[PDB]
Amino acid sequence: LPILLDYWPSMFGMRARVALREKGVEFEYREEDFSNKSPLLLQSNPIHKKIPVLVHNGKPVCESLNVVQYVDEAWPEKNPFFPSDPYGRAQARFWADFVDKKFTDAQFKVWGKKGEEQEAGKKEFIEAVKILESELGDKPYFGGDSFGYVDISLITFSSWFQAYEKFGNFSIESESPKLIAWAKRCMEKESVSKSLPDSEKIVAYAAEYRKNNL
Amino acid sequence: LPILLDYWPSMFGMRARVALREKGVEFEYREEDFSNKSPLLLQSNPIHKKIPVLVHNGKPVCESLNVVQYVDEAWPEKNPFFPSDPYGRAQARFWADFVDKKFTDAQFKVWGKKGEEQEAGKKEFIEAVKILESELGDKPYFGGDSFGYVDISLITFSSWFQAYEKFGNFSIESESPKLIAWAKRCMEKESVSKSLPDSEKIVAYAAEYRKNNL
Amino acid sequence: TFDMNRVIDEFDEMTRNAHQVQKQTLKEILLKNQSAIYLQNCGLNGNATDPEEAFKSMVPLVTDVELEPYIKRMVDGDTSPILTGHPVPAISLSSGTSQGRPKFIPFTDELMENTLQLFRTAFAFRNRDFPIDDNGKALQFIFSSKQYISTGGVPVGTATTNVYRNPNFKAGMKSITSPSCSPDEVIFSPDVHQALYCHLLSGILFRDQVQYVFAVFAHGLVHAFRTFEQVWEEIVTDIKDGVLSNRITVPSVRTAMSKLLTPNPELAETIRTKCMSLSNWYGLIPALFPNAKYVYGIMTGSMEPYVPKLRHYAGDLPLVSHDYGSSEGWIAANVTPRLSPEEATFAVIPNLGYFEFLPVSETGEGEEKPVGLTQVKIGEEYEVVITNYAGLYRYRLGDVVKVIGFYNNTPQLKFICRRNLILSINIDKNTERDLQLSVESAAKRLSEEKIEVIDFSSYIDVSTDPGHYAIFWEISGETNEDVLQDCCNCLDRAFIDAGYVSSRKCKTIGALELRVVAKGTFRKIQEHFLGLGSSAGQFKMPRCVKPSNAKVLQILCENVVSSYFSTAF
Ligand SMILES: Nc1ncnc2c1ncn2[C@@H]1O[C@H](COP(=O)(O)OP(=O)(O)OP(=O)(O)O)[C@@H](O)[C@H]1O
Ligand SMILES: N[C@@H](CCC(=O)N[C@@H](CS)C(=O)NCC(=O)O)C(=O)O
Ligand SMILES: N[C@@H](CCC(=O)N[C@@H](CS)C(=O)NCC(=O)O)C(=O)O
Ligand SMILES: CC/C=C\C[C@H]1C(=O)CC[C@@H]1CC(=O)O
Ligand SMILES: CC(C)[C@H](N)C(=O)O
Repeated sequence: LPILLDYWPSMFGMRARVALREKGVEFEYREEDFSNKSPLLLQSNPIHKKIPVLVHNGKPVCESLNVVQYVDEAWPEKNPFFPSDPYGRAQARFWADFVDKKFTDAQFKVWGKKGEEQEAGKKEFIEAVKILESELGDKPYFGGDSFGYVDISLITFSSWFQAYEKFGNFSIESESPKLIAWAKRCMEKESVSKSLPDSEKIVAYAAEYRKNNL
Repeated sequence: LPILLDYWPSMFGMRARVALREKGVEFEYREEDFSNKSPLLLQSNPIHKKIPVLVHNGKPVCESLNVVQYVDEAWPEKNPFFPSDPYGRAQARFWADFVDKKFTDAQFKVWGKKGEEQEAGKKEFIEAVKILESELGDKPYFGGDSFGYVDISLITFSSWFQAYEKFGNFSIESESPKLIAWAKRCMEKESVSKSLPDSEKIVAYAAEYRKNNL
Repeated sequence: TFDMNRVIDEFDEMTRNAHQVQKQTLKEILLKNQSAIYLQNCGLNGNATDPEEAFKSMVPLVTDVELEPYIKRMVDGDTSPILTGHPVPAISLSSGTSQGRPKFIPFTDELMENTLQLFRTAFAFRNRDFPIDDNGKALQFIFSSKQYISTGGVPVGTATTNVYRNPNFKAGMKSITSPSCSPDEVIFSPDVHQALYCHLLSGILFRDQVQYVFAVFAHGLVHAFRTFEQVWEEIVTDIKDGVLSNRITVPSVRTAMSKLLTPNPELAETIRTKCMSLSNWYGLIPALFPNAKYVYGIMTGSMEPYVPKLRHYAGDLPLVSHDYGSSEGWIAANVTPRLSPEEATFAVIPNLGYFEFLPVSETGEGEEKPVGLTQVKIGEEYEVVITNYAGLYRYRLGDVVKVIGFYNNTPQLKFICRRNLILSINIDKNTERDLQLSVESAAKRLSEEKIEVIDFSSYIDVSTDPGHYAIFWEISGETNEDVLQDCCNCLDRAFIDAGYVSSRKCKTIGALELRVVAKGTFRKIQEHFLGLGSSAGQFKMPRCVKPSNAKVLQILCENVVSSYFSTAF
């Protein structure tokens, strides 16, 4: 069974879990201690030592989105993540990168930082949610007629919407009910109903991180 | 007629030009004055306002790696950059992500910055070219048995090698030769032998950048 | 002592004595050489009374492959004598190939004698036609900056270097040439591309006294001027402040030039003004040296296409064609140099060797035996066969020439040849396609610099353990080493076959050496070859050297503008 090296509060890790559960692939979950990384994490990824990593066919797949595309490519039989056309997947990749960078940067500035950068990060986050909300025009999902690619890429941040609502002191529902609710629709799915850890745990965790580093 | 919004020293614009020429497309190049980003570009990406931008069917295609796989999917009959297997594709994308991060920033450090920043960037690019050298191992290329996806992705950096060698006052070949070596091997493909500008000029651009910011 | 009337008279008498001089030439060659082991197998002892008949009926014709082991024997540690005789002070290679592989030819002082004399006589005849000032100078894009030593401790050499570095070249040529502008060291700088930049500079340096523009070839003159089109502004920059371009790095030439420079701003105004006035640079040579009476060089046969680019450079300046011969043998001299190149013909000088001609008059080819030199037929085409002090005895060079006319009793020859071509299977390969592809792959790293590679060559060094390969390259400008080292790696990586892989990865064949050479090396090879006595079919330059090719070989070592052992591997 495919082995996932993952971190329970990590959104990207959640991305990998989401792809496998959305598909129907059965696997074994592994929790790593980045304090004491297992020989499998060190032997799969001798460079970055990051997660997630999927070991399938005795072959490792590192990085979260790379893993998602690996899952869609490995299992092109039932639930297709991307549209058929080059351009649709194209827009999907463009968007996956956008959520992956500026959205992730802004959010990271929301939960892991203080002061001026937090305010800046907040303004950036609300504009970023605005751009997401606008791109969808008002789209149920993001990557296909069903649950899609960057739906998977962004949904894991829905487990952190609570953390941002609390630390950033903003309502992404009052200002963008559509995105939070996009997430809460996606929440009816087991891929989101079982993979994204409780928001309470994440909230306490990000705060606890805030405790450890100054 | 595919319209490309390109910049003469854009390693990324080069990723696009090399990708399209590699495939077998006849297309048009437009040089950009980023001081005056053109009306079609401001509509292609009104926020990033970044190139390369290939326009097909009146539909703007953005981001270099995105653009090259766009290249693959746009004419799927002759020159594929990936191999047949999903894992091979995952490996190529993985390495693509590799070229995009520490490698790009490290070079950016070697020719864009000096002193304390510089040395860190220098050990960074030597380390990157080393892991790089290890994964090249023996293959004529990278992404398949022939000219690949990533081949396109990192080859374009090899006209800046001269700039790195001089501001760095290094010689990246005695520490890792098979790489630049593979690079002038990759220059024999008509895709890059006509898309890439002269290195003395590139060096001069790096020199202009340096003279402006000391 | 060079004088005009006496030498031309002696020359006329000599050419009327063509048959006698030729036969006696045979006699002096063999009395010099009764001992050759090649001859023992033919049955020779000399003298007697049926000598020419004996040599023609007893000595078999020979090819490059057959002559190869013997002169090879002379070169490699067996410093021993064989085809002519004495271990020679230098050795040659021949254009076209010997079964794709290399061919050696002996050098002796006689060839130098032939050199001063043909130049002496020809200069007298041309100075007769293009009288110079005895106190001027000339533009000679002549070079001989390189000298290699064969693996046996023996010198192996090109025509040029052997001439120019000869103990008799300076004093002997002092009287029959207008003094060279470049210091001999510049001529022999370890960087002839930078030195060519210097030559252009030196010739340009004494223009008012400059009497002729010289290159053996149209190819060289053309290369020089297209180069000038590229670098004139730079030339202005270097000359003006009394400081040369940072492009020049070799200390001997740099030191000499520094001995030659002080800051001078006015003249720049002049050069820029005139140089911008021309129409696509037509007639530059008369422009640079307004009083030159001529452009001198080999203009016929394969040089004919470059005469126009050159004519364009030369404008209306009369074009005078140079004579015909080589270290493998001197054949003809133009004694009526005023004739234009299309119609130019060169007359044979009789004591430089003993020559025989095979007619193509049957069909293609034809089984006719050789007939005598003055027995040759007017307007017909024959192949030149050579017997001289160059290890050549009734040797088939493989080139066809046509007799246009006679100067007194000596024949007038014409060359519409280009390649002495049929080919055979090699060993200094690495398929010619693989090698050309190799330079092509590595060279574009140079192309990143707006520079194109004009020519290349190679060598196998087996004095060394493990032995190694040497790649030779001629490029359009001075550049940095890091890109060049990268190139050597590419040549190595361009030898795509599985075999080379097996060797160098195994290290039992040593790291390839890219010894990068300067401008005019391959120009030097071409310049020697077309002038070589026979007929213009002398331009397929052999690409890689087995330890049996020497013309390129002398021009191998000293101008290692750089030379390296791969840091890879
Ligand atoms: N065509 C020619 N050009 C220049 N020098 C020539 C030529 N022919 C004969 N020589 C003369 O030969 C003598 C030197 O050239 P040389 O004979 O050394 O080289 P080599 O070892 O025989 O063989 P090669 O020139 O073909 O490489 C010199 O006097 C030289 O002038
Ligand atoms: N592209 C990678 C980078 C992500 C990253 O850095 N992830 C964290 C997990 S949240 C990690 O692996 N950190 C390694 C560490 O703790 O040193 C991904 O998306 O997984
Ligand atoms: N990953 C991007 C990097 C592109 C990038 O940073 N481009 C710069 C060129 S250095 C740019 O367009 N900058 C806009 C500007 O500086 O005006 C790509 O591959 O295109
Ligand atoms: C006797 C001539 C000695 C060297 C001759 C060389 C020159 O300097 C002019 C070319 C000539 C080569 C050639 O004609 O064979
Ligand atoms: C004298 C000289 C330039 C000779 N023709 C050579 O190139 O070897």
